[PDB]
Amino acid sequence: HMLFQNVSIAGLAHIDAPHTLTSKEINERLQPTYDRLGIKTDVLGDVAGIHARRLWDQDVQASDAATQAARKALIDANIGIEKIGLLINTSVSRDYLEPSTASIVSGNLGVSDHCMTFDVANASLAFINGMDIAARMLERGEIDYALVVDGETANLVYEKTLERMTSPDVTEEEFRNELAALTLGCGAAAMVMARSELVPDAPRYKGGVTRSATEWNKLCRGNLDRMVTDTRLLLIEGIKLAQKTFVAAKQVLGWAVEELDQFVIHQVSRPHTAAFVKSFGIDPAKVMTIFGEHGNIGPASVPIVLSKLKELGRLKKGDRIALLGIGSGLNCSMAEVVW
Amino acid sequence: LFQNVSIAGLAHIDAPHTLTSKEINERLQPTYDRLGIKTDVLGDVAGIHARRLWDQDVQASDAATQAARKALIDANIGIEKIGLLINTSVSRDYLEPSTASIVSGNLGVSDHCMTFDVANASLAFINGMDIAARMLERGEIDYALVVDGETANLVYEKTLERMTSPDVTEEEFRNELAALTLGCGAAAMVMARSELVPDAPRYKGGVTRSATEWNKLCRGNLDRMVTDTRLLLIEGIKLAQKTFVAAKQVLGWAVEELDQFVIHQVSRPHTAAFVKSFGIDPAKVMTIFGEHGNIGPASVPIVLSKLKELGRLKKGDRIALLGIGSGLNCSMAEVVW
Ligand SMILES: CCCCCCCCCCCCCC(=O)SCCNC(=O)CCNC(=O)[C@H](O)C(C)(C)COP(=O)(O)OP(=O)(O)OC[C@H]1O[C@@H](n2cnc3c(N)ncnc32)[C@H](O)[C@@H]1OP(=O)(O)O
Ligand SMILES: CCCCCCCCCCCCCC(=O)O
Repeated sequence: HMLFQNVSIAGLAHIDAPHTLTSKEINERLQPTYDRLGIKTDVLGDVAGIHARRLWDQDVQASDAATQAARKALIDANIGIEKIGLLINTSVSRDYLEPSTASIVSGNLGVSDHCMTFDVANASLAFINGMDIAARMLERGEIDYALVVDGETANLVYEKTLERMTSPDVTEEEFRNELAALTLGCGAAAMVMARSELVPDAPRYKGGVTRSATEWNKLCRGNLDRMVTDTRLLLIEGIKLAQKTFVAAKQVLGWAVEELDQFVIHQVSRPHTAAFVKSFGIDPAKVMTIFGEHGNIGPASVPIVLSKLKELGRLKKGDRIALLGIGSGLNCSMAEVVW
Repeated sequence: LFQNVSIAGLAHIDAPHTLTSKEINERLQPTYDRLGIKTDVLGDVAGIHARRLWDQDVQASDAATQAARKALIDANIGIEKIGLLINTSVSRDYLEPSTASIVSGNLGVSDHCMTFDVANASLAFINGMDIAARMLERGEIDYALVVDGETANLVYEKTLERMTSPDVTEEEFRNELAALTLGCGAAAMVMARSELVPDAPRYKGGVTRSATEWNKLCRGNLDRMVTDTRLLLIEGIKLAQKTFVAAKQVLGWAVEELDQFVIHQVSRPHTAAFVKSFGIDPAKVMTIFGEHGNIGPASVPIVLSKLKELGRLKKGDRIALLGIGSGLNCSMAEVVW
């Protein structure tokens, strides 16, 4: 069913950004605005369910964060950069409109003049898009190894959003529109993929399915210093698209929820995740969450969670792992890894 | 090499307003005299006499959508046949969502349609073609759209502001001069499985080489681009030369056996230096930078579209696509008409 054959995960790593910014600290700054607007509940901690997120230093570029994750992934795969035939950067954050962030990461790492490099961008689903693009090359044997890399920077969005929200003249509409920006987090991930013949004991990536609802492309719009979001509609329409995607997953992947061992789900908030889980009858014990302390790390979130599961010893040979995400667009992808 | 991939349709959009270099020079003149500049670098050296700008508030997605509708017409298919849409432009108005999702919503793609952006300076359209080719070959989709709209209005407005500020120095001038060689435009291409379109040109793919140590040489956002023009020409030509040598082995290329060269459009001296390297007949190399400037990753398919519309290509004609982009990355591929 066009599922990938002989494509494996040779190496995986994540980077947690070092600086903790608490929702309590945020609420401190926003309190005069809350009081003016008559907001009496903690919409960050109690409603969204986010208690903290991580930020980098101000001088860290997306390419820097991605470079860090990539070096750690190369070590996990026990290979040198000279073996990499393809490097794709999947992040929402970017250094410049041009050149690609991939070219910057590739120069930092010292790839060879045979290495193919470029960025893919697609909100929170891009890492999975990157894995599929690499998989198609690896399956046909065009390359032996690929790197998929992703660094996210939320520093500037916090800095400018907080300034706008605490201005004496901010409107209730603008405040509500920008609030979800304060659920984002910094972080990075990278994966080394390989032809299975080279790594017979490595986990296998099978791919999976994708569905879209691009008529909803206005729901969440972001730039370096601003994100505007219709949270209510994003939930309702996101969930509808996921159910459609699940029907497809059952068809091509043969999925039955009680037969899956882990669900690695992109997270936009605690209620969004709860609605998702309840929708498909998923065992909550099978769903790791880092949103509470890391917020939403965009397209890095899924591979960060998978890396964290690996490091926690939660994954064992033969485990069936579902990668699931809804991304601004809207887009929804569901794929399988067999550990 | 790709065996079962074809180009079902192709289209370009020329932007409607002309900004001549003569007119730029009139604005720049007091800066020129204050700095003792006696040369017309744009006109006499770069050989860019004009470029096109959009009406105000045309966004990248708008330009790309215009081109896509035209390319669907050229392919004789409705949007419901498209299983994949990739946007490859440098211009974008948001980091999220993809500019592809916005174009896709404009066009009304189906809920089965996979969409996303590829970014790779001026090489991204060829990258997007190759990504679509692999999906077509593998049987995942029947038809793909690759789209690209570029918006240079802002970069011109802000760059001309800076170059006329009374403080401006000659080094600042030289550092931003390359931004005055850019232009607006758009292109889109429909790719398909060959069994569906037997008379259509075949896309064979090609080879890719990189020189990623040179990533600092040209850096740009919507309002500003800085460029080391001298080193970029020298290193860009080195990499183009290496990739062309590689193309000679794996594609079997010999210069006298290719009918058209479709080159990324950078400047007269860039172009001249490449074709002299390999003794390429300049008559086999269509150029539009003279009046359109550098339209980034859309430059190559805009040229290909213009050749198609000129209507003088014939079946069996071997067409070399020579793409390159700030990075540096280079890719060369073959279409057989
Ligand atoms: C970023 C997003 C924006 C929005 C989207 C946009 C579109 C899509 C995106 C596209 C993405 C874009 C991505 C990209 O990558 S675009 C980057 C590649 N493009 C360019 O570099 C632009 C064109 N550059 C050239 O054509 C050549 O380098 C020039 C013509 C400059 C020199 O060529 P050449 O080597 O043959 O000339 P020469 O050395 O013998 O000098 C002769 C004369 O010229 C004078 N001179 C030389 N250099 C400069 C200078 N820098 N400033 C001022 N003057 C200069 C010099 O003083 C001398 O004068 P005179 O003494 O004899 O008095
Ligand atoms: C294969 C193209 C041959 C033309 C020679 C161009 C010289 C290299 C300069 C490349 C500059 C980057 C171009 C871009 O991203 O717009």
